Parts: sequence; C-alpha cells; structure tokens
Amino acid sequence: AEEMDERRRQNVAYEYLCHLEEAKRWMEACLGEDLPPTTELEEGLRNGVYLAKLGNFFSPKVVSLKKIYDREQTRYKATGLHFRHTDNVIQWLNAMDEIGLPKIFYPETTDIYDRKNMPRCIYCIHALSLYLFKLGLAPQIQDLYGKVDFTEEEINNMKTELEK
Amino acid sequence: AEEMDERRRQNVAYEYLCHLEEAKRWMEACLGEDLPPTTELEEGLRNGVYLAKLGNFFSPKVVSLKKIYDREQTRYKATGLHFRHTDNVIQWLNAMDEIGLPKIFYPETTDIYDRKNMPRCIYCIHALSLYLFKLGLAPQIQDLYGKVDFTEEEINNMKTELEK
Repeated sequence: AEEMDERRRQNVAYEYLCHLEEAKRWMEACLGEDLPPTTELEEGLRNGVYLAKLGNFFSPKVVSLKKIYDREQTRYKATGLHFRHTDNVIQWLNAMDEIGLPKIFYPETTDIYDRKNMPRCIYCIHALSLYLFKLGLAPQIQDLYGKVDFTEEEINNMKTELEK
Repeated sequence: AEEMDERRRQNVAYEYLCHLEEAKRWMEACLGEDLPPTTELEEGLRNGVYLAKLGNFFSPKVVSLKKIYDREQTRYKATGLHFRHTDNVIQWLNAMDEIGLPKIFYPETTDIYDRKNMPRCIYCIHALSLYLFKLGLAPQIQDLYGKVDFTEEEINNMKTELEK
C-alpha cells in the first residue's frame, strides 16, 4: 500500500521516457539526422540547435539555417551552453507562432535553456507534432507506450530526475 | 529587482485566467449552455459532468447523455462531490481515446476529481480543442491573452492558488 506511491512513480518515469523517445524519433524523421540518445535528449535540446532546425523544417520562411548560432554545436561540445544559444530557442518559438500553433503550448526560453522545465518542452513538441501532422506538414508521431522498453537503471535515473 | 519574481508571478496567474476563460467559452460554444464563472471553473469541472457532456458532444458513440451520473448536478449542489462523479471524468477520457487524441495530454482522474492538478485538465481541453478543430467537429478556441481583463483580487487569488 505504501509501495504504491513508489511504483506509480516508476510508471511516470517510464511514460516520460516513452514520450521522449517518441519526440526523438519524430524530430529525426523530420530533420533527417540523428539526435542524441533518448536518455540524454533533454540535455541535448538545451542549446536550441535542434529546435531551431525543426523550426526551419516547417517554417523556413522564418528560420534560416545560416542564422542559427553554433549550428554544428562545435562551440557547445567544446565549452557548453552560451547565452547566444538562447536565440535558437527563440527562433523555434517564432517558427511556431508563424504556423499557428497556439501559445498555451509554448515553453519559456528559460524552461529549456536553463532546463527549468524540459517536460514543458516535450509536451509542446508533441502538440506541435499533432498540429503539423493535421496540416500535412510532417509525419505523424509514433506511440510507443508499450512497444518500447528501458533498463531498470534508466527508469531509476529518470525517476529521481523527476523529483529532486 | 526583487519584485520581478513577484510581478512575473502575477503574469503567470493572468495568463492562466485567460486560458481558463478560453476553455470556458469554447465549452459553452460546444455545449450550448452556460458554465460557471471563469473564476470558479476549476472547482466547477470537478464532478466531471461538463466534461462528460463535452465527451457526448464529440463521441456520442462512447458517451450517452443518459449514462452520465448526476447530469443536472442536483446531487452536487445539494452535497459535494460523490465517488460516483468520478465515472463522468472517465467517460470523457474514453471519449478522447476513441477519437484518437494522443494520451500524453490526458490528465488523471485524480488530477481533476481530487483537484490534484486542474491545469493539466485545462491544457488537455486546449489540445482537444485544437484536435477537434482540425477534424471539423468543433469551433476554434479563441485567443484572449490580451483582449481580456480580470480584477486585481482575481489575479491575486489565482496567484496564491498556483503556488501553495
């Protein structure tokens, strides 16, 4: 009975990993390049490069690839996050505003850059996917709730990450 | 400078009130009846009656108006929530699953019944609205961010509610 609030927690972690995995595959399907491992996707979206590319994918008229800061992430891999990376997240936000995705789904720059609330970012990706799909601008995102598994260590890691 | 994290907080509350107002009007537009005041909408969705009605509106195959418990909410007005109201929320959930709304957006029964996380409910309504609109089953939800105002007292009440 007391272990219920300890197993339900395991479930949340698992479900979030599935949603992450789904976001990862869909972005890859759209971008045509590999994204970091599902287990490291959150940290891998922080510099906003992938998001800005996603923006270019559906709203090219608003997000030019040549104007993305550290497009190859060489700077990021080398020194880490830089204040200028924030512009990338903003380009993505502008991309979504251009195509009509309702703002209630938008995360704040800090939510992704300072990783204050990455889940909010994932949820937005998912909503953007549903919106893009209905406009016939991107493939449908997958649903992997039960077809995908993760090691006990990964669920455990995600669990503690979703708490403290 | 210290009042920034106290004004930004005011903004969040305001934004949420706008989202609630938008969900309220859209549901009314779909249902053809009045819903409680935007300021009391959250508490007013707890018994799931309006949600089940929303369910019947887009998936009558799954939700029969006659199988909604306390459809007139007479029980509710008399005595508060009753365990049997939980079924209404569940009918709404089944409605969404039937039309194919991605599960990532679904709140848990407890989130709305025990009011553990009503915002999750509101965000789901918005995703549902976006989806239903693309299916041509319902009118488009409005964007009221700037067009609408609330009293200071209301912004304030919502603010403290969104914290402790």
